[PDB]
Amino acid sequence: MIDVAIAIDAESVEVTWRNRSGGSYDSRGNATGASWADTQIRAAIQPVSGRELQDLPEGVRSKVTLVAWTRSEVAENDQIIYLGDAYRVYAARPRPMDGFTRIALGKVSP
Amino acid sequence: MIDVAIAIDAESVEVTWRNRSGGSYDSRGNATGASWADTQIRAAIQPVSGRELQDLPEGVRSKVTLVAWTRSEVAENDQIIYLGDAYRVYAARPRPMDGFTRIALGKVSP
Amino acid sequence: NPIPAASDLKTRYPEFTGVSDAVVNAIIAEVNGMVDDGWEVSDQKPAVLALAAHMLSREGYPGRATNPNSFDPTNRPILSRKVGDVSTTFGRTDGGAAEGGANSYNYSSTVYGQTFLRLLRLNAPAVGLV
Amino acid sequence: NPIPAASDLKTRYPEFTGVSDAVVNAIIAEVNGMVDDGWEVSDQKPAVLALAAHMLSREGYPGRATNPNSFDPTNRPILSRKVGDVSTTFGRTDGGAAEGGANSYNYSSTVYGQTFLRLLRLNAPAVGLV
Amino acid sequence: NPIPAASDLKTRYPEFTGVSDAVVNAIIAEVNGMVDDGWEVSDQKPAVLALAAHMLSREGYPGRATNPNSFDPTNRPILSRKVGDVSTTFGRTDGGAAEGGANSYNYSSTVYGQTFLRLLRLNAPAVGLV
Amino acid sequence: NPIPAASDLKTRYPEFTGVSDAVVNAIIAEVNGMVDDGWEVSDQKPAVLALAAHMLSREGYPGRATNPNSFDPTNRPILSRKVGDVSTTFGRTDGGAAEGGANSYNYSSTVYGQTFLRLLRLNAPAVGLV
Amino acid sequence: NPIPAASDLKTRYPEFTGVSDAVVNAIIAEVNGMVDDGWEVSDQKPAVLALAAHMLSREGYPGRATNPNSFDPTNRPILSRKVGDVSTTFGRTDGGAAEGGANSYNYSSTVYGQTFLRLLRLNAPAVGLV
Repeated sequence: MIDVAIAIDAESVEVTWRNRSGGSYDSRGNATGASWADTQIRAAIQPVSGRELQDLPEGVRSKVTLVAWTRSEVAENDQIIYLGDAYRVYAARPRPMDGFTRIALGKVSP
Repeated sequence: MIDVAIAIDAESVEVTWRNRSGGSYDSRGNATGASWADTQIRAAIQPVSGRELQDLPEGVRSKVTLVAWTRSEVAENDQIIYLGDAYRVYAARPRPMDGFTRIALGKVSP
Repeated sequence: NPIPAASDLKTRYPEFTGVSDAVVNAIIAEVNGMVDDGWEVSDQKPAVLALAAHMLSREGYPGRATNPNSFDPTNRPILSRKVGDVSTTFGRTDGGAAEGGANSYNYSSTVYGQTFLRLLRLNAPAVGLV
Repeated sequence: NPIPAASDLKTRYPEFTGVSDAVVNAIIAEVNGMVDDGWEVSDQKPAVLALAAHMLSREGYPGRATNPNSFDPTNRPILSRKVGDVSTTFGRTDGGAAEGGANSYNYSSTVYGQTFLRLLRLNAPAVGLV
Repeated sequence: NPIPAASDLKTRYPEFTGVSDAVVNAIIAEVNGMVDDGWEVSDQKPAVLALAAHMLSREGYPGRATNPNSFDPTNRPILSRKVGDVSTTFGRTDGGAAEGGANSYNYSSTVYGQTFLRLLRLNAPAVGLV
Repeated sequence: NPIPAASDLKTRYPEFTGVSDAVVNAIIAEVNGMVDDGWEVSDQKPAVLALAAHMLSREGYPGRATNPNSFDPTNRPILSRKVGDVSTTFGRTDGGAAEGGANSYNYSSTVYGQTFLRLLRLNAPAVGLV
Repeated sequence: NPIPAASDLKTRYPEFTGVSDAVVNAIIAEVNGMVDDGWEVSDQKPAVLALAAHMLSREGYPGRATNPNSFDPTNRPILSRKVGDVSTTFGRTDGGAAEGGANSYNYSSTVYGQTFLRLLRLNAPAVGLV
């Protein structure tokens, strides 16, 4: 009798998964990114080295990273909207023997 | 029955939190930093690699760092006045499942 | 017990609001036998209302499971867990788990069972003659 | 017990202020039977007032849960935890958890039941003839 | 027991919907002997319905396994596991695992056998004269 | 006990200065019954003054909690803690925690209860005839 | 037992479909002696059908092993394992492993043995006169 992902249910939160399908290129060489599909989903987010300040000459900006451990299937280039801001997926470590993955998220807004 | 931050209450101290709101730029290009708000608050400060001496050609000066573990909400660019000197926040690791954060502080006075 | 209490535990025990056919017809019929008119009026309704919920929560949720389909026919307790790198540990329940029975029915598992037990001891002293 | 004490524990026990219908009608009626006129005047109101809160807090909160919906029908105690990398460990509660009962009702779990127990021992010596 | 209850546990116990021939003919015939007309009407159908599911779930799933073929002829409990680097630990079940029997049939393993046991104790007092 | 000692424990026990209505009217009324004129003059005031404080400190504070609203209806002890990466571990209190009671009222929890106990044993020898 | 049940357990116990000469002739002949006409008609076929499978599963698989040739003449249980860096731990079985026999034959190892045991206790009461 197997249930490991039952641990991810103790702490979770509603983040909007945003699955992506690629586009193509205009005859002039430009790029067209399209085909987003949204779905509310549950994750277990933890702040592994989040919100590092950067006082560049151009001003001040932060560097935010996170980890996910979600039950659904998420690829390497998708989006997850959490706490009102979008995060792009660095890298996933899927475990198909069970149902869950592990994801690195970086904040998109500069 | 959940209480984890009850550990931060064993050791604590009154530091003055100094919350910040940004400004804008003068038409000549300069900068105007304003909108501070002060509040006495309790923290649990520990000296993780504090007070490193630096004997530069210009003279002698120290390099002070600290960690906080406070219960209140502190952003990445605020101030905390402790032991008579100001400290600026490097990076926070908020844990919204509980109520507390973890902060890196660096002394401001050169 | 003139009236099998039906569709009322959803008002008494708000957490159960998923299904009603498995409750009234399938389970309440299995409880209304234990109650006897030798009890008191203040107990015949609450006691069966409690025991039905104990039987329900014995399984996953009112019918066999909650909305997720993660149900265990053996009520294995969860002793610990960790989610920074997913891990769990469970208990061992073969005949009797821990300070528990192996030849009777354990009414002291959940709170509903304890409420049924506390009423049962009150209204039904045990003594016979034959 | 001429008057079933109702809507007053919210003044006596200030932590309970969420709901009132599940308190006065759904639980107090289940407690005001244990109290008898053979008790003393100083106990009849406080004893029932305490036992009602014991029954309430035995479940999650006045009705079945607090504002967040995280209630456990088996009261599993939390022994330890850690929040640098989230982890928890619970106890085992199958019939009797630890120095607890498995065939009676354990009145000595929360403070409220302990108050009720200390009054019950004072006012109700147990001795019979039949 | 005039009617061997057949093909109805799938309605009574919704988790069993995979196979029917191994249920009605191969197992129900093995359980409808334990039931006797000396029981009450409210128990004869539910008791056998529960014991059949107990026998089914004692093995992997209705016939010998679930859709994946990972069945253990010795029911070894899983105490813990970890998926950052796959690891599991099992229990030991040689004659009796933990608070379990080794010379009788342990009816108190799953919920279904516990229901059957609690009915059997109610309906069948054991006393003889020969 | 001609005079229920009221609003005086704030002078006797300085730590309690938060609320006075919950003390004099709600709690002192619950203690002044245990004291009897068969005691000694030097004990009737201090003993009740101590027992009221024991009852107060049994809850979070004077009224149900201190200024922060972090109160536990179960007096779970804190065995260890760590603040370099926040962690705590608690005790297990179900019927009796450790060298503690499960069917009586434990007067030996805090110091105030021990003071009440030491006066009670002195002034009230236990012997009857009926 | 007029008819030694042969080549039928492959239909009763689907997991065994490898070899049939080692089953019918080599093993079933070793079981059909224990069954007696003093049993009941509903048991003489299922009981031997179960005991033959218990004897088969006592060894690796119907004949001495499964398709891989990894068989252990001592039924050493596997307590834990790890595959991020291969490791296993086994149990100790010398005279009796854990809650197991050392001078009798343990029928409570697998489920098939428990089924044989539960039928045996039912049909064969033990009493003699000589």
